[PDB]
Amino acid sequence: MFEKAVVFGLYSITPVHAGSGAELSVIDLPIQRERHTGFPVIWGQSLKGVLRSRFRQLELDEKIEVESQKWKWKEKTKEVLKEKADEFIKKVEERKRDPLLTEIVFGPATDGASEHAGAVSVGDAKILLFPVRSAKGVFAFVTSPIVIQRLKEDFELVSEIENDIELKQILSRFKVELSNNETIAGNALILNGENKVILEDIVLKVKSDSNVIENLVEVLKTLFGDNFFGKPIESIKERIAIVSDDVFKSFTRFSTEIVARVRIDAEKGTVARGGLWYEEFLPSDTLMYSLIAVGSPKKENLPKEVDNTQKIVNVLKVTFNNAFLQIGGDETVGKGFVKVRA
Amino acid sequence: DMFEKAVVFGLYSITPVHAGSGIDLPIQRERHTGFPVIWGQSLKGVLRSRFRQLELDEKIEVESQKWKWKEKTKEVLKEKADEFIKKVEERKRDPLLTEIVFGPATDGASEHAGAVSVGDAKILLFPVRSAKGVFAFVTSPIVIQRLKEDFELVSEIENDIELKQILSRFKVELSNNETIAGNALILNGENKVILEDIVLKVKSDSNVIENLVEVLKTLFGDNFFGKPIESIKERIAIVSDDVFKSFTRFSTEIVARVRIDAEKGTVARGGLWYEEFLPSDTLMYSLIAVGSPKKENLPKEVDNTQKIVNVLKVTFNNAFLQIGGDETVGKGFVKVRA
Amino acid sequence: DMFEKAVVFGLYSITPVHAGSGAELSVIDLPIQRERHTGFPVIWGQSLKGVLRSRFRQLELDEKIEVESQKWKWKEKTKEVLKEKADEFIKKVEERKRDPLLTEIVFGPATDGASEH
Amino acid sequence: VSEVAMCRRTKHGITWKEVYDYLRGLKNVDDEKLLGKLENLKHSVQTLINNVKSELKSRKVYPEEFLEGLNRNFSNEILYSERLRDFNTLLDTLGFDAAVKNYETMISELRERLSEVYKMLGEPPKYYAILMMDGDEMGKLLSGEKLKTAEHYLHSAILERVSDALRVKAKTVRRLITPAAHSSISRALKNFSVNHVPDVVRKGNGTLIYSGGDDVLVLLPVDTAFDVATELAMTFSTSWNGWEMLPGNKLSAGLLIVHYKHPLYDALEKTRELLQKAKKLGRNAIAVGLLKRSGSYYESVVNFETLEDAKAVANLLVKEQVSPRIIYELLNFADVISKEFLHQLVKYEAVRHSIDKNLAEEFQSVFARGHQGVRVELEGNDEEINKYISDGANLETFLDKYEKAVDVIRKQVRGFLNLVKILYES
Amino acid sequence: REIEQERASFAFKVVSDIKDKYSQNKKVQGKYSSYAEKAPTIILNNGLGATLAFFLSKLEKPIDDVDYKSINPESFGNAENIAYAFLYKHLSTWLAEGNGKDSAFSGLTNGEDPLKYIMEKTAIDVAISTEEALSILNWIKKFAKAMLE
Amino acid sequence: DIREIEQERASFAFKVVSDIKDKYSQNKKVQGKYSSYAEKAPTIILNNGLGATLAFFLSKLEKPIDDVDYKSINPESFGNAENIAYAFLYKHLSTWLAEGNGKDSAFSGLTNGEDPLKYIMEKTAIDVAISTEEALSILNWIKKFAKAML
Amino acid sequence: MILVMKPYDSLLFREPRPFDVNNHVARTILPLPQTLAGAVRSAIYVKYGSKVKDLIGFGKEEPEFEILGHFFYRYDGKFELLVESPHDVTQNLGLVKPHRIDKLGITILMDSEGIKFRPFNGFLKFSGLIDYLQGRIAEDSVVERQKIFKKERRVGIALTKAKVTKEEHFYQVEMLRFSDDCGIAVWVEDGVDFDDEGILGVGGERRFVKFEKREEPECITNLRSKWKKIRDKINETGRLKIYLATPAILGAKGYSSKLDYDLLGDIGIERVRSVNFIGGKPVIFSGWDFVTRKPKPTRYAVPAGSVYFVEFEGEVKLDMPYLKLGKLTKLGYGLCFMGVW
RNA sequence: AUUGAAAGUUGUAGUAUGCGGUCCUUGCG
DNA sequence: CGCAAGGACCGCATACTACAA
Repeated sequence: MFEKAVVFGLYSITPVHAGSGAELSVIDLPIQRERHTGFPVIWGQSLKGVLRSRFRQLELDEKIEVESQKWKWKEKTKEVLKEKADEFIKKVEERKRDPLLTEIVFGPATDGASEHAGAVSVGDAKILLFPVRSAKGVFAFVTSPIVIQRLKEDFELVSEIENDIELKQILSRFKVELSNNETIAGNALILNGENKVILEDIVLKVKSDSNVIENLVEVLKTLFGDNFFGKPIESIKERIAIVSDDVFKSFTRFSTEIVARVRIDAEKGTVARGGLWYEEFLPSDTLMYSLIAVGSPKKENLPKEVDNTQKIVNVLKVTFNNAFLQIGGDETVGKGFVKVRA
Repeated sequence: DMFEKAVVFGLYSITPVHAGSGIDLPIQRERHTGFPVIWGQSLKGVLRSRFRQLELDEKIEVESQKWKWKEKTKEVLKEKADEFIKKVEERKRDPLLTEIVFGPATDGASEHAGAVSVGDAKILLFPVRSAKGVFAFVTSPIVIQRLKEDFELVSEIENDIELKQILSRFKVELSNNETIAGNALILNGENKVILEDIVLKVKSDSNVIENLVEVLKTLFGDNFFGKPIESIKERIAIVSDDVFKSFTRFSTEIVARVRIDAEKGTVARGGLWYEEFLPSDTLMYSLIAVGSPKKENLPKEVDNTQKIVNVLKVTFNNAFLQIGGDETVGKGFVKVRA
Repeated sequence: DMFEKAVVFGLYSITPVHAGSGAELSVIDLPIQRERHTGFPVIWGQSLKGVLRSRFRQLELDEKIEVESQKWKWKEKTKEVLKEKADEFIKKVEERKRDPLLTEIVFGPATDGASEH
Repeated sequence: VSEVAMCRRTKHGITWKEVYDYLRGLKNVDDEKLLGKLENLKHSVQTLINNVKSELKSRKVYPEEFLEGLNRNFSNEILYSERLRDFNTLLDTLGFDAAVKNYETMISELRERLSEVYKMLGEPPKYYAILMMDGDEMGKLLSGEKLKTAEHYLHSAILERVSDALRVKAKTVRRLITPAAHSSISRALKNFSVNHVPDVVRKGNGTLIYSGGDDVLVLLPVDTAFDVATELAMTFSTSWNGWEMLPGNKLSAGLLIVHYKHPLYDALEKTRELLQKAKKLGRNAIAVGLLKRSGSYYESVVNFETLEDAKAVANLLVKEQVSPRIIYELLNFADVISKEFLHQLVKYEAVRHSIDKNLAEEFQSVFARGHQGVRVELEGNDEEINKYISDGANLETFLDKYEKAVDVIRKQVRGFLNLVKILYES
Repeated sequence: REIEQERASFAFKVVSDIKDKYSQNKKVQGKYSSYAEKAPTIILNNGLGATLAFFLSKLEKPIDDVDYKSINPESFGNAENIAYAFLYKHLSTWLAEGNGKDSAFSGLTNGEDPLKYIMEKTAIDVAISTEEALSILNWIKKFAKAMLE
Repeated sequence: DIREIEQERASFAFKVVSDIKDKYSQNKKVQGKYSSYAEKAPTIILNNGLGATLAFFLSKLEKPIDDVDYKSINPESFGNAENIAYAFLYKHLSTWLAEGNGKDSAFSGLTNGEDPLKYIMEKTAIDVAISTEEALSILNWIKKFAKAML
Repeated sequence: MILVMKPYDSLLFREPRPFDVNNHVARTILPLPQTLAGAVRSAIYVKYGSKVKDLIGFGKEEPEFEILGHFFYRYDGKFELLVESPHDVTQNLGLVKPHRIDKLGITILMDSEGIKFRPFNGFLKFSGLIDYLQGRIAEDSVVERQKIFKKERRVGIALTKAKVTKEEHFYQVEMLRFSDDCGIAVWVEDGVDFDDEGILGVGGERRFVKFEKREEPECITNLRSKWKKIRDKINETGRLKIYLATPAILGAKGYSSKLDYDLLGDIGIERVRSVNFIGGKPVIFSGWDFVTRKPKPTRYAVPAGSVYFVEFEGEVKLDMPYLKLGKLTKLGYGLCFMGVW
């Protein structure tokens, strides 16, 4: 199925730490990666969980603009389920089940996991842009041809859903290959000397094929609105660098933030037993995308307001657009705040 | 009835797959060796569901025509067409072409039999992180030998004389600290590869790699799942049996998951577990045996093994499928090429 | 998510500040916290949370915290809330095992009862 | 067998068997804290049974006698909350085939009524243990391959008041068996099997199925199984229980922990297989095995004394004196653990993951003893090693000179952790 | 897991060898245990080359040229010097040859001096050497803390 | 085929420091003064500026601060131990800021074969700041190796 | 001739347990000869239509073409054939013979190293079969069961309409996972027409193989050549041993293990002094007749590897190193080699 | 003519909660 | 008229699968 697709773009306002599994190796709590390549990633389970929680919390306040009507959980449930609805309302009061809209879209709760599946699917969020310190200029966005390759693959997958031939052609228009150390750099990052763009601890050579970079910016303008998540897109167009695969992988491993944290005793004035530990944080301004898919709503006796893939897609688009999300652990210490552009 | 032809399928993963088995929720594996496997039952179920949905949507290219299943239903069922049409709409039965190909529904299963038998999908390549060049596609001579014998079944049925010549040349022996790989994964200077944390050395015999590539070229075409064949060819490594076994044992991803209660805001009681996932970009294959349609008074244009083979190849070429559980969280997407 | 109100805190240094960031082998032996990519100085939220919680607990222990123009006595107020278990909580708090009631409610539970809420 | 599962002692001591007995109208209930809940459950059961009786008698399909007896014949599965998800589920649990809006309201009232009861005494346990014990090859002793020298059968010191040659001969030749001695052995076996096993089982609140000679088969609640299995192993080894004789021999046990859903045939076959495996590995042991509803089957063969070490470790863990996180780290490190490292690694981990004091040292010592008492199943000459393992202190010396001497340790620790995980569950 | 067993055996061997020298002298045992514990922190902050340079610097001698071999730890005067020379010797030995030719891990440096190897190589070699040093240090921390006084 | 500047920094620092030990092995005073100067330079750089420190080095070498040619300063010319040490330190710093490790190496300086003093004289602030950063890093590495070996 | 049948994947020769709605579990056993016989008969019949109905024996319980038996095989450097391990071999690879003590009037079959022994599970190489028939079991002529194949388990679930688990739609099965280069081999009488290559579906759940027709190997010809020597040795000794390579249905009307002397008389034996049967548990089996689409009558068969010790007066007159036994012989039952004890 | 033909280990579910890189120390004879 | 951090503490405790099929 999955007759409709919405691309979600995330911008990290603050450093984000999505907790990995067992805390092994030298670093205590590392970010989630993939052994297959080594790049950072966010598994779809956490994304679906946070989206479901936000959706349910919004629905409980009757702030969800269901076709600009502010659908009421109790009223809609009574209209749909009729006689038994009241009983379900009690289950909603006990925080056992969930209101009608979120149950229909994201699937039911644990105790009722035998009626219908979830009408949505949330893919893993993959990196697309990585901040990196630079000598001239500051804070250069970086990316690699493999990322663009995966992006083209995702576009092709979308085309198998909505027949977006123009998007496929636009993606196929871009084809670059930096060999070992040369980079495609914007005008700002270029050192005042002859080429020689210096990223972190590496000195590179610029390559004069910047049109491709421009095309990439166009793709962004095609995908995530006009302003680049609240900034002038052309402003970011001056600070984009494309580098080889191995260099990008090296950046995605030895440039995440590393932080040491301690606990202070009540009155001793110094650390205590089991107080010192380490954490790894994904840098701010990291751009990561995903792929949300929607198929046929499998819920029984769905409401007339939301009874087609187009309706669900519109609801998701309006509810999540320039909104804000809390992602991962370390919430109370200001970590995980992101801006979502659909 | 008997089985005449044998088709070849190729599954390329793009998201981690979790075809669950009976680590708390591991993935299916073979007993003798231990390589990851996907049982034929799961493939048969997935294909049956996709075929049923496609035929009910009337998008089947039966000999380049619009298969009107309802119209052809009266041709074979005659008087009982209305009852079968009603039962199919009532989910107690299945669409006529699906019943002919895969088999009768679980209710009236004692009447006839299906015409397709799906085998377990076996792994062919495994991605493993490498020092130079990302995710080298690793394989082992044991997997090569199994492929060479297994393909000999289909090619012989296809009378593929040219391919059989290349198959016999698949002979190689590797020590535990030896590997044969393309130039991309080979470190500049010292002739060694750093797959994972091992420092295997290059045996400098690349003649095997091209023949392996050619087999893939003939079987699945030059358009290698939307990728240039050269990029995949340059980054293929073959290591000894035991190293590959350890990789298949450990390189699979392990993800720990929890459930957070709305009250308080922390993990509830009994709310932690583990899961295992196959990596993406894992080449895999599978054989399907097709026989003569055991159905009686079957509609025309579907009467022989060649007709069914062509229908299957047309319907399931360069398609997208979801395999196994965890579909809601974007796991199981695979590209299918025949 | 669960937030409804916010406050913007402004800090004005009157004496030189030094938020430790470990020790390096560079020219500066005791550098300061900075974001990696930008390179600008910064103070993480964890240090602020720790300092605020410490000050809040100190003020509540001395019963100098004035909520609604009234002191929030650690023992008296927690007696009504915890009800029967208040004796256990009061003794545990006096043993520096858990933070007082108001700090526990606001800045979350203490180290011993981290899995409470 | 769900009755046996519910026979486990609850936190308050009022096991769910009594609670269900009042609902069936067979026995009274001593406690009155939730008497109104008992009336609510009884009224819900009576109303549901009466409503079902009206429908069943309407078609007169089932015999009327069954409907009449359904007042006390209601299945104990109705006491399980999950079985009361829907009216169809309750109808199936009652036994009568489903193939009622008022009954839907009745199920809601019953579910709410049972919620208060389940909030105090907890959910009805759905797990139970099957235990089969067999004699340790009595044919060998009957043939005389296990008997001692005739000196152990004289009066007191008659060997002194006899010729030197006769004394020497009786000092070495193992005594054989006379018909009177055989009858004595048979009577001792009868005394063990009839006069001791039923009482011991009734102490453990279990159920005895077939106790023939030296063969024992019992179904027990999980709460008191490992104790009973120990106690019986002592009774079968006593030689003089006061003025009553006892066999004074060894026996091999097989124990399985399973949820109430698996088929009986499969459970019996698996338990028999576990007993046979314990017998094959060297006898004088018990093959504990836990199989959840998911499918995980954790099995380990241990001597009877090692159950005490596991009990000590489990009591240490439940009392929270040591954090229950060392288990997983040790399990991860088992595959890379050798004799030269294990003691130091265990001591360091106990220090790091406990509240210090003497608890870390005690835990380390108990772990050392428990890992010592485990039957390993290697390939090749496992008979020699397993015999020494069941022997005693010779296991340390023999393993020191053993060829492998590593894989034995790797499997010994893994086994000892497995049943520790099992016991820590209960 | 063969590499894991190799690392564990090597860590136990080096910690036992440190135990043999000045077994009664809790000064050398105590200093070495803290030195192994605090070492991985430096590597994360400053990289492998900087940490190796620091180890070379803390030794109190002319230290002419650079040699992972030589530099007998017993020849060092102060106890801290002996412990630091021991730490450097063990780490450099593991990175150069591991446990031997027949061992599972033959060492990434092909027997070459780790500092010279870092000085004249590519980036990826430095990366893998860094990761391997981090892993062996992780094991050595536990094994030295467990038994050394 | 890619080496970060860290590899070249250590390679360069090892080159010069070892070049002092073999040259002036007997002149322990020269080695000590060079080590002290390498220890003390970064604070001057951080307090005043790269141009200020370079001019100071020239002043201790009794040379005019307006026209310089680092390629024309033989360290052996100076007679006093302090003077010789200052000449060596200045030559090393200027050579690194001009040619880096080498033209063949990944890093080839910043001034592109220009006297660093003149470069600071006739460039905007950003170039001066980046050159200051590079000088700080190399001074750190040279101090490390000099303390380790000298 | 033989038919090397390399399986593509695991196979399932289901036990006779019903596959009821509630009883949704299954277990695999070792392959019975009748299953392979039915597979070959169907393969020949379908290809050649109804004209070969008499040869296939359509409807009838027995065909006309002869199938001798089925052995296992592997490719450990050479095409090796393996048979079931006889019950008379101890774990110590020591033979077991009767030692009838006539003084006490007993016929104890105690071994040569005690009166208690357990049979050696595993397989005997066909190369060593001659030596075993001569009572000279070697040490490298046997392999264990686990080196050839190991049983694996699987689960299955039938989905409801959309995505949930359909009611009464759960099952669990158990199948045989043959190791690499280890398959089955069916021995067919020469002269029966059969295609060379292709595929064949054997067993339940619609699993197939890659069958290939091959001539007989050297081991069988060697055994046939030395059969004359074995026969004259048996005639000289007067103590003939019968070893079973396939299950047999030797029972008369009403299945039983009593080896009737009437079958023995046909081989040239005049007077049977004694019969000492050592075996194991009986094998209960019934098939699925396609013609009636109904289960076949149940049959009890002596397990493979059972040994019969016979002392006889007379001469063995067979010119073949094996003899058929019981009923349903054409399907491959009752294959028994004869040697000297 | 084979205990055979038929059946997707699938649905739900945020590695999360608590935690101050802190203490000691004259840039000096 | 030179001097050139150094030790403490080095993840703790809790959660540790549920229900269907």
